[PDB]
Amino acid sequence: DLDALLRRVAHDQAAFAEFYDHTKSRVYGLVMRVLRDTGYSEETTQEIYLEVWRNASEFDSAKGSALAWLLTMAHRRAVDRVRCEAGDERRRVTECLKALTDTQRQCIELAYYGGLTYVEVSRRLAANLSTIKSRMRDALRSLRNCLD
Amino acid sequence: FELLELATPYALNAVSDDERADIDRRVAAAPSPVAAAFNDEVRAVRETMAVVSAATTAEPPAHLRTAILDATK
Repeated sequence: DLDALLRRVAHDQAAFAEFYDHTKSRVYGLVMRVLRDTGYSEETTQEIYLEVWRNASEFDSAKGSALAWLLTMAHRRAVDRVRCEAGDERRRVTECLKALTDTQRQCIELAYYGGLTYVEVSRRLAANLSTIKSRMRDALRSLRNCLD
Repeated sequence: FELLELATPYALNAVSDDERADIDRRVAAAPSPVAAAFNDEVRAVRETMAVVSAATTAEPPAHLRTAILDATK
């Protein structure tokens, strides 16, 4: 249904309000996590939903979920910001993140939340590019499996 | 096969803007079966992280809703 909501936001609709209402805590929370500044996190979140509105016609549900489309563009924008410059689902995910090995949790922590490129992670962890790429893959596979 | 190694980093936005453009350039040239495998990988990672977002959730201020819905006009 979130896909159907996003399908209705391109021209205008009152579903943009509903699309926003259902996703805002996850977008804002991610941005907050990456930027760690209330002011810029608010402004970045606005930019994200402005892009949702404008580029919603580019969305193709047969390429991925509306949720993934939104969070991916939100993450890209927040990470860029760093470089250029209910509770049940929450605890379910936290268990899976905690069930990862230390190295596999560290890869996601530095790359995803810390905004580091896989090259930057390889340099910081004194490892090869092959190793970090395989490790990022392993971390995401374990998460995919645990969350299923 | 090597190109498939970049899918996960790419999906996490864990490549530089330079390298991202090189990857896009490369899956643009790759044969259809290779490009599909890459995109399936990328997609699967984005979905996983979209699910994972439940862990970092946080409530925005009500004033942001006002400005966001108004920016449509």
